[PDB]
Amino acid sequence: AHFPDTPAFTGFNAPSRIECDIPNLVHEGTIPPELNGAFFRVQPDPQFPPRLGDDISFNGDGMITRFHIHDGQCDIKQRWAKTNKWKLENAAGKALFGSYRNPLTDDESVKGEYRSTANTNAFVFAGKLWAMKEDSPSLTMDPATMETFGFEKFGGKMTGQTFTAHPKVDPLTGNMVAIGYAASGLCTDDVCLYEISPDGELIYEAWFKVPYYCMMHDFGVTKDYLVLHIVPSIGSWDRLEKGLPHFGFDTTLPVYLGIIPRRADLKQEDIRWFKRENCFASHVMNAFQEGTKVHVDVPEAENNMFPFFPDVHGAPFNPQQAMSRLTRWTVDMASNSDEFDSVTRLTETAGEFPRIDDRMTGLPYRYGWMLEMDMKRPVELGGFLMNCLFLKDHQTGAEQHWWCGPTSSLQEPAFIPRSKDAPEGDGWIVQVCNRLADHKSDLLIFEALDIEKGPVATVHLPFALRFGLHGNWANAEEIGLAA
Amino acid sequence: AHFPDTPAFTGFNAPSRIECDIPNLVHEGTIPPELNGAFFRVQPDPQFPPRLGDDISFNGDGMITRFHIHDGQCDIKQRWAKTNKWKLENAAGKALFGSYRNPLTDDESVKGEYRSTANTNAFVFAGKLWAMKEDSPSLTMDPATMETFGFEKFGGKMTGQTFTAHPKVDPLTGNMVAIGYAASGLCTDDVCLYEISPDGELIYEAWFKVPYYCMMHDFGVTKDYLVLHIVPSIGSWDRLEKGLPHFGFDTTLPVYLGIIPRRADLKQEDIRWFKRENCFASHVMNAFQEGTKVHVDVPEAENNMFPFFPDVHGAPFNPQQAMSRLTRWTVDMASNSDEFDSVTRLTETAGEFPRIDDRMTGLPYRYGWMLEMDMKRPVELGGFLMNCLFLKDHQTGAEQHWWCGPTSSLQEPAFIPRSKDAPEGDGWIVQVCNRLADHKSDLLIFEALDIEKGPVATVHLPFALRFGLHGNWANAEEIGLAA
Ligand SMILES: COc1cc(/C=C/c2ccc(O)c(OC)c2)ccc1O
Ligand SMILES: COc1cc(/C=C/c2ccc(O)c(OC)c2)ccc1O
Ligand SMILES: [Co+2]
Ligand SMILES: [Co+2]
Ligand SMILES: [Mg+2]
Ligand SMILES: [Mg+2]
Repeated sequence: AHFPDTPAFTGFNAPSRIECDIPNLVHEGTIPPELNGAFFRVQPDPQFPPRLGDDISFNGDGMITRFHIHDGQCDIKQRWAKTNKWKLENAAGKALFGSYRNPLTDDESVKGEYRSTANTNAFVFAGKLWAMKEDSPSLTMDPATMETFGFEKFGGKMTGQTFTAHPKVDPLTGNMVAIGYAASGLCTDDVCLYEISPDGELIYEAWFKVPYYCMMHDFGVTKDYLVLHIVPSIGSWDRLEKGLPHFGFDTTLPVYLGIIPRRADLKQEDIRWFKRENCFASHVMNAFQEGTKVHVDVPEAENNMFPFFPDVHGAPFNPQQAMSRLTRWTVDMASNSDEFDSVTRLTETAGEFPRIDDRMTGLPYRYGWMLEMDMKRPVELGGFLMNCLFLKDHQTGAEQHWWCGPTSSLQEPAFIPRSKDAPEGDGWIVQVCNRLADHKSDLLIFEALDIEKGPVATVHLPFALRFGLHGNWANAEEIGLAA
Repeated sequence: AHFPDTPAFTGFNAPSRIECDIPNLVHEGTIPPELNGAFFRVQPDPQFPPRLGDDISFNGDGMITRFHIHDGQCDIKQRWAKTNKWKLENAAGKALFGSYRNPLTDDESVKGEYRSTANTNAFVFAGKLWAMKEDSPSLTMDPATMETFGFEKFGGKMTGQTFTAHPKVDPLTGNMVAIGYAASGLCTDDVCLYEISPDGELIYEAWFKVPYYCMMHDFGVTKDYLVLHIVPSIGSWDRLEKGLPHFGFDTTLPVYLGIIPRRADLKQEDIRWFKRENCFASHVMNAFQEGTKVHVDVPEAENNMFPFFPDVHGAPFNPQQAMSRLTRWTVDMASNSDEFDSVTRLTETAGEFPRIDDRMTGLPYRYGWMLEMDMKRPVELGGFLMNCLFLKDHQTGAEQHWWCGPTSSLQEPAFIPRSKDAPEGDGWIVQVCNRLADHKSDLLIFEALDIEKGPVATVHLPFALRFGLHGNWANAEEIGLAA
């Protein structure tokens, strides 16, 4: 394959496209013998060169990595998420879909097809592996064989066109809670709220509209509510016609937080929109209720964090204003005005990729993990450099940091509970480490509440993973692997 | 897996064990559209840590790499050669066989099993892929699926215990010509000569004895003769009982060249042994007859080339005396004495891994390729450093060199003929290049008689191959791949 000689395809961003199997990877330390299950993660990875001769990282085809941990060892199985795009381009031997979220650049032969790369999350629910991309229904796969099933439209009960890559699981019911924005077509202001039973059936689909179309990448869920931030990374057909990236950031638009009842009978009038001054937030650590209030914790930045989705008025990217810090947004459903109740920075540590013990989804909670950017650490070989694992204790305020060293960077952590009813945070953290000087990757295993001593086990891969997005652990009994 | 922290298992020698599939590898330059077939090669690669807690490179399990070149692109498929050793240890989840060629160190549960790692050649013949190791019958595999069949004993017609890793194909008949030393048991002085028809049937097996047991790794074949050098890398049960490496080099023993008739009715008395002073030679570029004379071209060194098979009298390894240079050994079957007719150095270039256009096997020939060690080139990051591809023209004497640069090394080349009846050397050379600074490998494609301009195509693998031994190209129609 002849790939472009541009930053998105060279160095750490070289195409990999490895499908492989390796049991009993070389490792150091002690893999806890309690672990019996697998950690799934996804990397964008282009099957074919881009039609345009350049592209962005978020547009690569989804390649799924599974780390099966059992009997004190770690195995890897890596397979493509065989979206309709993947299958059509594989059959044609060339790229047919074009630029990111831009149907105007597709070959006429794929007009009207789902454009999904399934490249943003690898999630486990209802016995299936979900390979997810927010512009289409989710792909599903067999979590044991990692064969692909197809797109999940819930027996025709789903009429929205899209499905999130950030599903939540409500611990009170076991339901998956999801959204789908641009639900009636590209750049529309319609959004769907979905709840899926543990058995994989769509319980309900509720439609509503938002203040303006924008990237609704993540959200929060509480007992009673969908918690939906409205942040002005905006897109338009006009932008696409002019050849611009789909999204661009508008510093002049307000930010909203919508509180949407989790009810099949939802009506537009039941929603409250709270309003604040312009800022940037993408991911949600967790949300929960307290009396008549709703709290949501997000990494907040002063300005845009996506340099490839540039300032719509032509401003150059500002790296310092892109620094995000975990911040609690509080709104009161009994308040008179549309103002936030409070905005409170929870740490001075800069970070992203926030995670929790997911059994606390929607509940008051004590622990949060993040990828941290410590600009004061040496780097002995641009972009965001995520060089630490970070743990925050909301009860005492204590913070823990682990630095991966001067030639490495880190990918998103994932929490593994010790058992169904273990206390919050009783378990382990796994995460990929980019060993940039060795052009390879490790899987690190930490004791989740004691990270400053470093990982208790380091699993070496004999090749490099690419930049990853989101990933999750599932116990073996949830994914058809051995007891 | 917990592997030892020793040189044979770290750095470039880290275990890999990757089984994978990747079509349409990222590449540069122009892959000739004439190419339709595959290049097979093998790397020792340990499935499990060694029982002893250390080992040598030559004892790793055979991992087979196939580069399928077609339609101007290159695909890779890599699979284990599933020897009986591989299968037994896989089932047990641990190493059961011990040190190199040392049955005294095996677990009692595998007493009497073939110890083969099938790690020395990946050869194509009679529609099968041969994964070869000189201490046992050859393994065979499906060249298209790269599944394993098992050990080839030719319907019971083979009674020798061993089969070479350096088979030759006689262009006059299409027969495979092979030997098997230590044919009646470990360290015995019996050798078998085998010829196999193009249909895969054993034509004949002829037994004889050699002057002393030693590593009979390679050999030559002419129209009338097996040409067998006797070089004193010797082994013994006594060495094994004392815990020494199986082989050690004895500088005090003579070197012989045996001329053995290629005949099923062979008798010991039909053999001529020519004798010369001590030296080291392992591989054979080619052998051929001229009147009553036999010529064989080998890389000759003053002393031992295997530091892990040390001098039997305790001398430290001598790197300078291990430098090998292509040398023609000539003997005359009509001569009165046992002296060589001539010993003539053919180049001052130091090199090994000699190859020819294999259609000239056993015939007078013009071209030879080697891996070259140019000690005068910069190395910007011990062992042999093979840093050039080398081509020798026996007709004019001309020499060509291509240097892979200061941070790379090279593996064995293989010649690809343009067509069945193209002139000698009309075709291409393929070879793996170790990109040591990038911790990855390339496959290089050269115009076979014009190498100084560099490869015409460079295929990038997104991971590193390990040290390889021998490999071969086969046209697609010979290995069940598409026309
Ligand atoms: C600062 O917030 C982060 C965001 C992201 C990516 C979001 C994302 C959005 C849309 C996509 O279509 C997509 O597809 C791959 C990805 C990654 C890391 C972060 O820290
Ligand atoms: C200097 O001659 C060379 C020899 C070799 C290896 C021979 C070999 C011998 C016995 C084995 O059992 C084996 O198993 C892996 C390998 C490799 C490169 C060279 O240049
Ligand atoms: Co995300
Ligand atoms: Co050899
Ligand atoms: Mg269904
Ligand atoms: Mg047979």
